[PDB]
Amino acid sequence: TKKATMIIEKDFKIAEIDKRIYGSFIEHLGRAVYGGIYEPGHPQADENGFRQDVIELVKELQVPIIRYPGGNFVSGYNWEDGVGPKEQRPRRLDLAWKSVETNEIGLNEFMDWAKMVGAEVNMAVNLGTRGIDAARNLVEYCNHPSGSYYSDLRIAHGYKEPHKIKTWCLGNEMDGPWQIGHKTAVEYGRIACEAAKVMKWVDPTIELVVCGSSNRNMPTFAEWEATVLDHTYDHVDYISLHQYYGNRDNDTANYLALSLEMDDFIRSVVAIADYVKAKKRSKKTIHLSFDEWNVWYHSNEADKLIEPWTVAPPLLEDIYNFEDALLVGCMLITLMKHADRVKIACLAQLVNVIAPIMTEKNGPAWKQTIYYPFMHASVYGRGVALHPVISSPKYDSKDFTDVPYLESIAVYNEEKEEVTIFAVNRDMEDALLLECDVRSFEDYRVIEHIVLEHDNVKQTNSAQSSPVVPHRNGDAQLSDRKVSATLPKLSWNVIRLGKR
Ligand SMILES: *[C@@H]1[C@H](O)[C@@H](O)[C@H](CO)[C@H]1OS(=O)(=O)O
Repeated sequence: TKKATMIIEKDFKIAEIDKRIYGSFIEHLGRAVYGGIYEPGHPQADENGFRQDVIELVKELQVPIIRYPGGNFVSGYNWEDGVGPKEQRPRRLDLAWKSVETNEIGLNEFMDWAKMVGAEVNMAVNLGTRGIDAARNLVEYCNHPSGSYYSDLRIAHGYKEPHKIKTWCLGNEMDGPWQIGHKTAVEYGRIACEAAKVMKWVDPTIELVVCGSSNRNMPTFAEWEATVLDHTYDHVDYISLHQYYGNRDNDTANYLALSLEMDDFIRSVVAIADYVKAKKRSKKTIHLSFDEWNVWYHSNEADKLIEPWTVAPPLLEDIYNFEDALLVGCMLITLMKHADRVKIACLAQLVNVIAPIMTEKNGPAWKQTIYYPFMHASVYGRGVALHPVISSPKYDSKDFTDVPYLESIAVYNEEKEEVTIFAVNRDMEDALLLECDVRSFEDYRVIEHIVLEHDNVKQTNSAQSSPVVPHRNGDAQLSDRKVSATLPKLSWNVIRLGKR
């Protein structure tokens, strides 16, 4: 064993957590929609063709906001193609994913699905092949009550009450040479500025996300964000950032350190926002939408065998293992550590596509390994993120020095009189004996200690069996104003405290 200490001080706060950091994302990609949320033949389909089993699995994650309809897809998409009578909806070539899109689901049916899972929708506008006229028309269609052509058209399409969508994305990551209608930072900043203005003139209640770089390795990384914000600052509310991780080298110790990079990356994008704030002399603070994050790598070879121009190909179907769940847990803790400036985040994506929920045609829906830490973070991670002051043993890996074995944060919920400690032990060999100073939480007791662990980091779940599942046999105990807990080697831990 090794020892680590953490102070849990009520009055050393980061910020209230915005629940939208537990968001997700559904794109018209692979089986996320067709065979994912929507499967008319299925024994568990509802009156509208939505799979009830998927609905219950999303509800259990308590996802507050879902980005839709893309993603790379949106940059070539015409929103009118997906509304009104099905017979008039055209079949399209989706150039993003080289698929035929039938438009059998469009925005009004997605809104119906979102209402059944209790999520708001973070709606994206196309700024690839389209521009400012389509952006104002879509906001009017969705949000204007009545008495104009596009509002009355929504009513005629069967949706009397406006959708009242709060948060919109200005395009999708347009910086990449593989994007439909790629734009330079100046071209994107200009069209995003002019789109943002007309959107807000239709509905001043909305807020806007301007798109950051596709990834931190782009040649234009950081330059992009600074230029785009220079063009848009007065008209927008968030800047996005995106990250995927993978373990292509089978190096568990280096893999689990990657959240340290995520931490730096968030601090960098915050710095850019605050540079442009100062350059503008603005009183407004721009926050971050971490609107794509996950592990993604396992399905890369399988995707190469998919022929173009099929309907609902099985793209991006990673099957996650236990170490992947540990890294997801470290990523969630990293989001909470930045609750002051990361207000929205989207686990990319929610069903089938690099997803915590997987489905089988005419068959079961099941929870991936990564479902569990996400569920725990969403369910028990509402409240105020506290500033951690930690003394942990550390290790070096290929790409990282001084990696703490302990990754942890506490979240205080004053209304529930609860404190939740999220902790990963990265150690591949030894348990960590965690001692938490809880002097500032008088009359708190341990409620529970949840552990996600498995002897085999490569073990996956499947429709037939779930060997990687949480248990409640964690030994956390409160004695003399100190919580002592054994964190097993390679484990995710949720130590819940409450006033009793
Ligand atoms: C990020 C995009 O917005 C998505 O369409 C996609 C899958 O989540 C990601 O882009 S990438 O070009 O696949 O990395």
